[PDB]
Amino acid sequence: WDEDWDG
Amino acid sequence: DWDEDWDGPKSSSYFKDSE
Amino acid sequence: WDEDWDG
Amino acid sequence: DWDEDWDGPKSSSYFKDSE
Amino acid sequence: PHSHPALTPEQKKELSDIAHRIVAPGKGILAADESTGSIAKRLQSIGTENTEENRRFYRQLLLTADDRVNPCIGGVILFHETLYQKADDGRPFPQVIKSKGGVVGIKVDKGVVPLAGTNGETTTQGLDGLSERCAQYKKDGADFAKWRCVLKIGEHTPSALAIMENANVLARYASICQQNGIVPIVEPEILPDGDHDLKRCQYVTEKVLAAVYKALSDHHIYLEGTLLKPNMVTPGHACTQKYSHEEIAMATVTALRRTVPPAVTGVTFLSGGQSEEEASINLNAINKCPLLKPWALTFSYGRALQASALKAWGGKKENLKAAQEEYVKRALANSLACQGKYTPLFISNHAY
Amino acid sequence: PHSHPALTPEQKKELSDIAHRIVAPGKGILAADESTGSIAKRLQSIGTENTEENRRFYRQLLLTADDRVNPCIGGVILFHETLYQKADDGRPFPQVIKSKGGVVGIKVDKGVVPLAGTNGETTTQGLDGLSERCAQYKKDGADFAKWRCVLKIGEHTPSALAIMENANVLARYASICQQNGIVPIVEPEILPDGDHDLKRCQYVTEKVLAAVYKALSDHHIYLEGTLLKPNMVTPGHACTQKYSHEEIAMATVTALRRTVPPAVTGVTFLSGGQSEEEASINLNAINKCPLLKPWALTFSYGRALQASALKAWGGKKENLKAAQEEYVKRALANSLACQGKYTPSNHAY
Amino acid sequence: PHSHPALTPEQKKELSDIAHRIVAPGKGILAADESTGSIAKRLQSIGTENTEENRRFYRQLLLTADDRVNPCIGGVILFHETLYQKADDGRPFPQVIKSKGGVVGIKVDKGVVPLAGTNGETTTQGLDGLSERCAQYKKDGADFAKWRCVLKIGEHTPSALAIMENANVLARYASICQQNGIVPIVEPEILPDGDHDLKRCQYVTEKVLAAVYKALSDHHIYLEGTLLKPNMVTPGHACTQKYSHEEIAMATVTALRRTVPPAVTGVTFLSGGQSEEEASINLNAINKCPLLKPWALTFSYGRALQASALKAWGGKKENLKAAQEEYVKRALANSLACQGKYTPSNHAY
Amino acid sequence: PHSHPALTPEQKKELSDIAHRIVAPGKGILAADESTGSIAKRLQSIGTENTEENRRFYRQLLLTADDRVNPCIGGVILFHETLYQKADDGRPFPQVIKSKGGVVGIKVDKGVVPLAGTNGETTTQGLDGLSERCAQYKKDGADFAKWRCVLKIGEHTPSALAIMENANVLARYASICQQNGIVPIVEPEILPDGDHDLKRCQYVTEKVLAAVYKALSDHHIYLEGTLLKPNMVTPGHACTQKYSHEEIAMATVTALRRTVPPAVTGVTFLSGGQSEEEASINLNAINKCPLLKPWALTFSYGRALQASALKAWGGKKENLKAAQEEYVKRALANSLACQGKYTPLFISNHAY
Repeated sequence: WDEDWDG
Repeated sequence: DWDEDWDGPKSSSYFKDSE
Repeated sequence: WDEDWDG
Repeated sequence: DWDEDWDGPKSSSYFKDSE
Repeated sequence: PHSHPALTPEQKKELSDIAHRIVAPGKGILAADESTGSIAKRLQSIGTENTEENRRFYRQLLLTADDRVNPCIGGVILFHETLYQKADDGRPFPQVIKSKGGVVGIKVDKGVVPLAGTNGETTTQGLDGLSERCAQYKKDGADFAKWRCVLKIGEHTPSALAIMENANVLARYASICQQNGIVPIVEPEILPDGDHDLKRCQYVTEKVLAAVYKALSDHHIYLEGTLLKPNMVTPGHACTQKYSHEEIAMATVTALRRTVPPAVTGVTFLSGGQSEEEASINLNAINKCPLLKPWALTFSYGRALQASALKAWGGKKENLKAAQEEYVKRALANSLACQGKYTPLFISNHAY
Repeated sequence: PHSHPALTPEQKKELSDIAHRIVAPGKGILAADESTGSIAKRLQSIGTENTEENRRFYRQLLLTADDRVNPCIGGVILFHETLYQKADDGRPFPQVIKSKGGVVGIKVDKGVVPLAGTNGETTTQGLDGLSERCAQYKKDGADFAKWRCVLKIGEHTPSALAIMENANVLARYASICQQNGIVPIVEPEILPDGDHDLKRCQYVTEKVLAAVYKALSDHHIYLEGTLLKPNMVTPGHACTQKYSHEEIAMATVTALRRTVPPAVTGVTFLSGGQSEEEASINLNAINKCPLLKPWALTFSYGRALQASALKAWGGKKENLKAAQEEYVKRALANSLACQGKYTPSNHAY
Repeated sequence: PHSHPALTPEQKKELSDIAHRIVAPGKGILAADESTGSIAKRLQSIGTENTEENRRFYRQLLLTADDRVNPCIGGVILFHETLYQKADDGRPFPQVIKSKGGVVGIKVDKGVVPLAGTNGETTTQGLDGLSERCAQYKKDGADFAKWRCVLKIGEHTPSALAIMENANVLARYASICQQNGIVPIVEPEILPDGDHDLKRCQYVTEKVLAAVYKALSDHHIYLEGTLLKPNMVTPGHACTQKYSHEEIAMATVTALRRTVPPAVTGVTFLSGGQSEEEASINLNAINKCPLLKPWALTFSYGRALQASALKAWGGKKENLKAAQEEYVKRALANSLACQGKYTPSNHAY
Repeated sequence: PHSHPALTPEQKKELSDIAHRIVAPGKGILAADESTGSIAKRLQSIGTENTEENRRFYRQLLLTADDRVNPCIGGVILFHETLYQKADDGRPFPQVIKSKGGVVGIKVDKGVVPLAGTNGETTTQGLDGLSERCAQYKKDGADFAKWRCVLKIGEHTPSALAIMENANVLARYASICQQNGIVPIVEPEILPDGDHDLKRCQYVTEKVLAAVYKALSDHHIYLEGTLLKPNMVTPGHACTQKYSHEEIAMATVTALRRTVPPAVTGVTFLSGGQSEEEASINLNAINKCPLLKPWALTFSYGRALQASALKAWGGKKENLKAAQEEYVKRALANSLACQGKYTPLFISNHAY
């Protein structure tokens, strides 16, 4: 999981 | 003059006892 | 007592 | 390797008992 | 990390001795500290005129009930006016209370004030010149005080601000009391208003009491010379989930065990909108709870000691004895209840 | 995590506009708010009887100084009695202040009280009925207030208790003011008493101001509608190390930059134990400091505006003009200094 | 009330000088610090195998873009693996960054962990042996670090616990960095997830940042040797109210002015869920806001610098120059935007 | 004001049951959790080689002492290495401990680290991956943990930062333990180092423990599934004022009564540089203190259980029984002492 890349 | 002890919301048992 | 006036 | 329980400051009774 | 002791050994002894007298085994507090306007409303309900004389007579009636009350009553809290009133024989009311083995208390707060930026939350005022007020009350025969803080359970309440601020003001008030030889009753009243369940009240009680005891530690309060005055842990009065007395007892005792240091001399419960009889049964179940309770668990009851006495009087001098008898009955029930020795489905249509 | 806004946009505009007027470029505050007891000492020191008339005349002398003070004086703070006094011509003192372009302030605190279990530390009282007092003072012409907290540098002081408690009471006072359209001046005064050096004062100032702003945040204070009244960062009075004005300026500005949010409208300095001249020179060096200063840095001076004026008066009506000249000179000096331009189961539970 | 200085004047100068280089006018940060798992997802989205070689080549593509990026990029933040990788020419990636005038950063946190008794809130771990890790990273070319805390806006969140605990851990991390000559970037990320409006995000940001700076003061953090990495103040992603860029700018700048001391060297914004263009337009509006802004307001952008470059690459070595052009375009846009110039007895005891 | 419960009723029961087993009447803890380097020094002092075998044999000697220790020992805390060692019969050491009715403990912290900007003060590290470590230790037979925080009494110490930070890290560690079915022993160790008197230690203990309990409340710690491991309240070891055992007992019990909620299952005292016998006498005086003590007051002793056993062994296999006998004697003395039933001036020239 990535917050910057995944919306 | 609001007094919580005397005027505040009461339990169901308060209502049963004073019915 | 006044701190400003009595240093 | 410092161990407070074994190496730390002791009471006067520690000294009395181990004399 | 540095002690500058707030109190001498002699000041501590005096405060601890007072606190222990108030909550001695079998004893609790008569809260007779209603304001003029409040007591006028009590008089209205029984068709009695709001005169200074009717207020004085009503307080006399309670304070001069027969000697059966003496082992039941460790403390009587008065409103300012009553502290300076006299019985028919000319005895000051503090002297009447003392002669029956009671400690005299005084309500010292100056009421709730709104906290801006909160959802209808309050703090309490009354610190200004509180030291000189305490020293005067002490000379005039009072040995304990009351300060009421109010917290409400709601969607965003009690907020971090309301908890922190009410805990801080309780600690300031307690500190001032103790400098003047007055035992402070610390009263963080969590209202039973709303539809929250027993679990939510227990959680809120535990958070409030933790913040209260941290504040009293920060302000160097001597716990042995204090009492705690909370509500019992109950569902909100609009909650429809029914609980046994033993469940209320377990949730109350658990919350206090998790937050209240054993040094606290005693816990003097509010009645929290309970009936006269219900407040006795709940206090009894608390004292029978099979968990270790290192403090006195007793009553500080107003309406729950007075409701039947007020009605039985009805403003009639002829009814003095019948009215005193109603108060004595409740004092006796509550005295047994604070020792775990008291042995004496419903849907109200008004809730619809 | 939930907003229940203390203030409307209208209330915010009203408070912000007042705060900006007080500290507008070239302007500062005359602190003429000495208690009847303090002002009795002032009059005794000049061999003058402490009558209400002499207090009234002395305040008239300061308030009715000529129009040269008008660009210098953004605000005048009064004690209760003075708010209700009148000039010889019959004008209420608030009206005298306002007609010269000054905003009227009121001291609202009820003095310091001892904190039990501390080494002589205090908090401040005055919250009781403060809302109703503010509403009345607003109607009677006051637009800003002062509440003074006192902290001391010593071996165990300021303690965790004294800092927490004084910051909390300042936030309570500020909250009540802002509900009544009154700009709160937040005054955490750290006393210059003792032998501590400049670095120690800077450290204590940083810690005290971080606690102040945290408390103001906790109590939902609108910073744009506030002012700050601190001491400058200085050595203690009994310190033997000598410091330049530029060092005092650098320690002061650094401490403020590290703690005071840019939303705060202005900083109005106390002068502690400084002479009239020293107070002006230090204020000037602060304003010349080569660091970004995002707030007005000005004065709220009592003795530093008044000392030569009080002496030159000497209780003599004949000395009125000579006494006013001394005050005008200090107002002009300080106005330049605030611009940097001054040269002298139970488990289910 | 007692100073035991954490830092010498020399350590302060070293940290302050590094912090100033990163956020120098026209410059911001390329966040190229995605974990191996995140970057696997990036490569998957463009139909490219997640090999160390493809990760290395992708990072080389960003790091070796032409000299037009040099005035744009003050800092480049790396994940552990990338700090020890090399360009095709044999140069270590830190050397590639430094030769283009960039400061090298290292992500040092060990991810979020659940806070028990909360509604899905987290804190962040990574303090264990952090001192020794910082000392080694310094030797290996890193001069700044990142530690990411995550907060969420919801019905009961961020809770008093989540705020207190995340602010404390940020202060612990910052303290350890500063002992090792590493500039800590303090990142309290408030997620844009949910249907909350602009005002709610502004309120939460104000409360979180006041807790952050209080914690930094309690732990003796030197603010001049720090940067702040927040989200802009925006509505939640599921909010139906539309807002102009000027409203986002005003809410953002207002929240920072109320909480962030002027001593803080610079604010390097996250772009949350914003497109490349939206991130640049919002940054530009922030820098055009007609309020005093006493810190650099710049970018620390990952996806907002990289999204078009990743797509244009597509795992094809043939697309190297086309992919670098997309990254150069975003670096140029953001460099202008951070300048406001972008146009798209038991009693004895 | 909102509950998202950290623990189910079943998780609470398990933690409370474990905590109650460890400190059951007559029981305390053997602290045998010295690091490799520490235990190497113990071996050096008795002229024994630092080998893995000598370390294993020494730990075996303690763990396999005769059945007289069974009613004395509720818990044994191990260092990481020892948890994975075996007795001569091939039994894992956790199994040896369990078969004798002991709960197995594990030291989980990763040591003290300096707090910058303080006068030589520390916090403790060890939170990273602590959850996965706990889950593994639980599978490997441990049911309780130890985390040691250190505070020092000095001119400006313990500072506000050190108190707040060590309380917070203890609460983080306790939270992680409880999610994995591990009872956390909360250890805020206030060092007896220095020339401070009894009053100063009492004051500091009261402030530290208040901050500890506030932090545990903030982090939603279940107190019934915890233990507290403090030093006794004593003067500093360089203080020349002499105190009776009853004075140490009164200051210790008073400090705990003022700060430790009754819900805390038990207090397992450190020996704080006391002699083997002195530690027993002080524990006994604590249990005889005529104040109400709502928690178990027991021992978590290392050197105070082991010192004579280590010397009587002297690295010689032949001395196994004499060495075990020395440990049994101290276990028996401390078992009586934690029930108030134990019945057994001096100037050291080394202090000059």
